[PDB]
Amino acid sequence: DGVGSSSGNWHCDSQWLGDRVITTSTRTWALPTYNNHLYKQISNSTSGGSSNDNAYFGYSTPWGYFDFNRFHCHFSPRDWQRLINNNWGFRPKRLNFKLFNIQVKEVTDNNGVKTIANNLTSTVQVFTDSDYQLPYVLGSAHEGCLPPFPADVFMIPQYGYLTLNDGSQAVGRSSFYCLEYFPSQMLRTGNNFQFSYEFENVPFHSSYAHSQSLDRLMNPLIDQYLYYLSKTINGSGQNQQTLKFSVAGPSNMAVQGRNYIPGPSYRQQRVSTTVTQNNNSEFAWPGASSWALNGRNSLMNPGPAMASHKEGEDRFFPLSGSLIFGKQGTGRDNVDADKVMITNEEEIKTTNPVATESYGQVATNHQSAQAQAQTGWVQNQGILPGMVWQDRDVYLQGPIWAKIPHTDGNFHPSPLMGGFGMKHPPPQILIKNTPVPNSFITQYSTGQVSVEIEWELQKENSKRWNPEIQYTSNYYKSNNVEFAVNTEGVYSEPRPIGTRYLTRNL
Amino acid sequence: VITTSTRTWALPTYNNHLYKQISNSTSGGSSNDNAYFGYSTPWGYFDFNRFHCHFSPGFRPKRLNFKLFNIQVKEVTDNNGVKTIANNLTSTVQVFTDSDYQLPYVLGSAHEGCLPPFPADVFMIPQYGYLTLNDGSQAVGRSSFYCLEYFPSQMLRTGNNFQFSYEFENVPFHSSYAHSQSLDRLGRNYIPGPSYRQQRVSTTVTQNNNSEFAWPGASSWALNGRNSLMNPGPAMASHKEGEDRFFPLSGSLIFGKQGTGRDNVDADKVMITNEEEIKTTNPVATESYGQVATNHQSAQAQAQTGWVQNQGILPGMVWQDRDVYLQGPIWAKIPHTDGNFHPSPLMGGFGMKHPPPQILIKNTPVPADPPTAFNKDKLNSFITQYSTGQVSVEIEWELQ
Amino acid sequence: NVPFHSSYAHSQSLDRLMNPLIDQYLYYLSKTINGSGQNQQTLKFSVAGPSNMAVQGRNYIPGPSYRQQRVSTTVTQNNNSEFAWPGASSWALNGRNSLMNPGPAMASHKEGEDRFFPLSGSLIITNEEEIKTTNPVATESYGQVATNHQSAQAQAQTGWVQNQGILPGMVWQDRDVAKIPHTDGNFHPSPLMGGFGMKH
Amino acid sequence: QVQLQESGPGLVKPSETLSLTCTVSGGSISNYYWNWIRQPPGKGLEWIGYVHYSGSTNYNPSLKSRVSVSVDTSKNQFSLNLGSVTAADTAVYYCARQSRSYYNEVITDPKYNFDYWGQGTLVTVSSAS
Amino acid sequence: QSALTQPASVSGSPGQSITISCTGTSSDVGGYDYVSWYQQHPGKAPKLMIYDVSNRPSGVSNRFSGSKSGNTASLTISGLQAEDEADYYCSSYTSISTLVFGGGTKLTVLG
Ligand SMILES: [Ca+2]
Repeated sequence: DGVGSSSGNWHCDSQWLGDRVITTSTRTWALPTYNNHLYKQISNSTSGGSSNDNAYFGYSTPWGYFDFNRFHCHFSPRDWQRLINNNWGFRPKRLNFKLFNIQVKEVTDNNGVKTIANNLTSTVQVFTDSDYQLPYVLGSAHEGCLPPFPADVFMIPQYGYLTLNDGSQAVGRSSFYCLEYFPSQMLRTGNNFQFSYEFENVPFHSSYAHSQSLDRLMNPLIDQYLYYLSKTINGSGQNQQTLKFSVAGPSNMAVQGRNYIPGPSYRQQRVSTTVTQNNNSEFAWPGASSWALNGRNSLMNPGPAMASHKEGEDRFFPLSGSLIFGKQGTGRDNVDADKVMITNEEEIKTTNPVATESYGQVATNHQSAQAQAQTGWVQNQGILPGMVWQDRDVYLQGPIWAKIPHTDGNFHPSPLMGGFGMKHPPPQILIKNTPVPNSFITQYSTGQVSVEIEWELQKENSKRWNPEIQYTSNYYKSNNVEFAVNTEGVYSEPRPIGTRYLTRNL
Repeated sequence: VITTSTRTWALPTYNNHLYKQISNSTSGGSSNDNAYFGYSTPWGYFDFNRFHCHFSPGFRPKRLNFKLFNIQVKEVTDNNGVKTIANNLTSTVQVFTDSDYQLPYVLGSAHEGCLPPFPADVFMIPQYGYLTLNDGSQAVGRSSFYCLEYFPSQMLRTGNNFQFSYEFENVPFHSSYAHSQSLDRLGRNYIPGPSYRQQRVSTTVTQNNNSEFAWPGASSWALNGRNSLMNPGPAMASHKEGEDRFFPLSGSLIFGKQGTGRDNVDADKVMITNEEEIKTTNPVATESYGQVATNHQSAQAQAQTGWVQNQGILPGMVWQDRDVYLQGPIWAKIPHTDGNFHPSPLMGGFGMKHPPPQILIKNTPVPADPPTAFNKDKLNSFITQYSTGQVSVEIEWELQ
Repeated sequence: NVPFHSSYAHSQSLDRLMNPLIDQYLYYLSKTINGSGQNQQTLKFSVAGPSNMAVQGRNYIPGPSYRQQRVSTTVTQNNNSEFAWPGASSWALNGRNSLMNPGPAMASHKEGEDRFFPLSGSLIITNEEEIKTTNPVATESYGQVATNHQSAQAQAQTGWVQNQGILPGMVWQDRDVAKIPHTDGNFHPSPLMGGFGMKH
Repeated sequence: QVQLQESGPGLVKPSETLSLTCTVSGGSISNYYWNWIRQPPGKGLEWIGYVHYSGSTNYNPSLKSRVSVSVDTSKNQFSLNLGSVTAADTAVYYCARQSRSYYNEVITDPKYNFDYWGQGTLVTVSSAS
Repeated sequence: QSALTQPASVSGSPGQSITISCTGTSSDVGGYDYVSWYQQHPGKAPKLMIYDVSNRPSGVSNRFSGSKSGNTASLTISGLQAEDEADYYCSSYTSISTLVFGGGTKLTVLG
């Protein structure tokens, strides 16, 4: 509309209305020029790719994308508390995206010093993939999302994708994508871009912890009319065989007949936080649960949803099984165990098997007069009829949605890193600096982004008499307030925050 | 088909109108697996969940109707050395349904205390109690406590009645037939259902091994460090065709004969069901699911195989559920969870997210004489009392 | 009514869905020891990123597998023994063993080896290699799992998963190109020899 | 109000095992980590080790060979057994409690800051009677 | 492991801030922010003045404070009084998850 008239205002806040929450977030972004406007082939052998399991082939593009998949984008820590303490469930409904107050800069080195000034004729290209024709990279828990603190300015990530490969070489079925082939909108410093999205119907994420365990659902006061086999022998001696039977009742609860059985397991190795207990060998990769695809071994991470540890065993964690976040300022490579925070899904222990334990036992043979009964450990167990399980929890730092791969079939599409699986997730938003001339003007753009999500809530109806567990900040005397900036002005998040505090009956 | 029943019940005041913590250590049990924590309530409850409640010697329930009437409140004293049972007309009886499913649901555990199969019997109403989270005998901070007094309830004197109607949610017709064909006798398009192997036990004691393997040989699933016997387990054929003397160790339901003892009773006092009707589409409980390749053959390597002791779902499986018995349960409550598979309960019958609600009942405590000087303590002195009346339950069934 | 049979080949593989240019914010366990010697235990962590793509956390996992014996078209490569019946994967029903044919949908062979085919796993010899993106190889183990608790006295031990049932978060493709048996329950009724399953 | 009390023989002959028990009153053992500290008279504190109700233990590397720490949840008390004592083991033995952790969010080993302490007991290791 | 190193004694006049230090190796102190300070009156069990390097429990006055630079953590006592004389110990979490104490420091209030 004009160079001297602003194209949009600054909206950040949350409105709590009844069963719904509306969270608006507005950030200031900066977009450079990537690859000097050049689509470029990339593969492992460029960096040497010494492992076959690491072999990849794909392209890096001049475009950039806006990523708001993580939760702390849309929720302040306070708003996250109000959500998790008061609600049994939630899920997104509507999405509203706006891109405005674009500004483009040109970079020049005059004499020995660098110069930057407004380029008022330059444009920015932006488009959304609403037919989902491009490779969808959002659901891989990648970096580059809007900063948790709204006062930080962030650098848009460079888009890219991969396709089929054999070793580092491509194949005849591989694909290539020119984002320029998509109709996009072009924006001058007076233009602004917006669109509205509609989440597809998904189940509420369950932000609650069961108050009953799957094997304790019985009435403790009453016997069962069913019978179990108590004795196979009368006593010590020869030819003592017998069959005795007993009522399943309160005195012995292990053997009662039950209608439902815990969810599936794929065993993880168990690592102790205290380092002395762990074995003195390099078993980090050689001892890890993996799955192989087309000859390549992928680590199983995080894997099926399973409790992190048995009750009263805080030190142990199940290797690749639990999500691990870095603390503020954490180094990229080979950091110490203290430098990172390992989350533990012990909330789901009641209905889900412990990740580091065998699912159970099965008989391996037929007993006979000449053969004793023999059993073996079930290390992994697929779905059986009558299993129940809980999904993995979502965190303030964790992902929100993923795209369900488009396939003939799937089971319980809910993604394994947590969040809402969707066949048509929020579409990707691609952006780039229009090239201004293989010799171009060095140029970058900056502007604002606002995003608005409407969340639906499931209120807590419970009749529990005694008070709940609640997420709370302790009353402490320390140098720095939690979830706030320090003296140098750095914002940090002290610990990962789970969603499961309130309880329900099983 | 519409079934109707009516019975006469007797409700004793339970555990002195007190809620009381109960636990492993209250009971005194030694074993870790058998540890529990919970509460016992003054409240009783009605359980009609077995078929023979509704039946005399494809289908599925549709509607339900429940009535409670002819309330009679007996007060008991000891006059001299004899006991005197007198009517108390003014006294009340409290009943409510939990239709929001807010309380622990104990009706799905196949408990005793059901309405009796013989319409002229008079039955005792069983006590209501529940379990919550435990660690060993102790309770954790997440454990919950429910005061049933904190629900709105209807109070009934002798002329009052109580009724409500319930609607079953849509469920699939239970199969009450056996396939005439078998899966392999129809390259094949489908494979048999899942398996979790049980040990095999023979009704001829001589056939069995001379060792104590009743527990040491049992199929179990571990949860939070506690082992639980797998019972009855996934739906599988009880035995191969031609061997009826073998049964899966924990794999089948077992009922007691009339007047059967509680502990260590021989095999002729209990009725061991057999599932063999389903052996067409389902694997045998005591058999492996199959065999798989364990290696790559080569000039130097023979082909090696191994046995599949347990198999999860695979695309293209078909299976039959467990059969229902006139003595067996009707429904169970599907636990409230993120996900479940084939929710039909393992002991048989119709799985439901909103099953028939629980119905809770107690005798409103009537205190004895208080002192004439004020005291703040709660009253522990009560008139010995119990009540009786009539229970009628109607179920409309749909047939195929 | 039945779903549209998928008649396409994915241009991506299940494990490569990541953006190759960017790091994850998640961490993994890189080193369990500092160096050679005694009492070297440590825990070191590193960001999962493009440099090492195997260890990244992923939202979805490949479909189920029931392993088939691997057979070469070059008769010199194969063992000098009769393994056609003993070698073959079977499932047992009411005491009667039944060969698994064609079985669950799985990739016929690894990429780069086309001379091998699953024993009973193919329609006869068609190859399923189109689906090797989302499905495991019929001749390969699904993966590994830990078999024990490690400790100061015990090294970590793993074992090979030969068969794996459904897990939440699996995706798979059906076989490339029937009546659904009338039962209490079924899962993914699409038939194993291919085509459209229907209850009528 | 949590109170700890150490009890045990005040005299131990060399090359014999030393035994002490701490009985917690007012509070149960619960999820807490119980520690043993010893102070040789006129010298600094030294940490023996801890025990957890799960039976987990962690010991001082110098003492790791000859020391053991046990817990009894039934009797609400935990114990110390130190074997092959010498005169260097004469000290005042304290039982302490690791401070309560307000968050169950992450998986970590305990970092030692003590919230409560016993009064301590003197234990003399001597050949004479 | 190796003990933490402290000055044997420090003295000051009432009203004057006092700083006690404990030096530790990179793995034990320098490495993590888990250093505690205990004061022990004669014949009493130690009391926890400061935990997690700079934090202090409820029940401890402003006057006590602590800080960490490199391999050395320091305890600062402002406006000290008569009741503030005791033995102060530095505690630290190590690399192998063991606890290590300083040698102890005696604070004398001149007067
Ligand atoms: Ca958690």
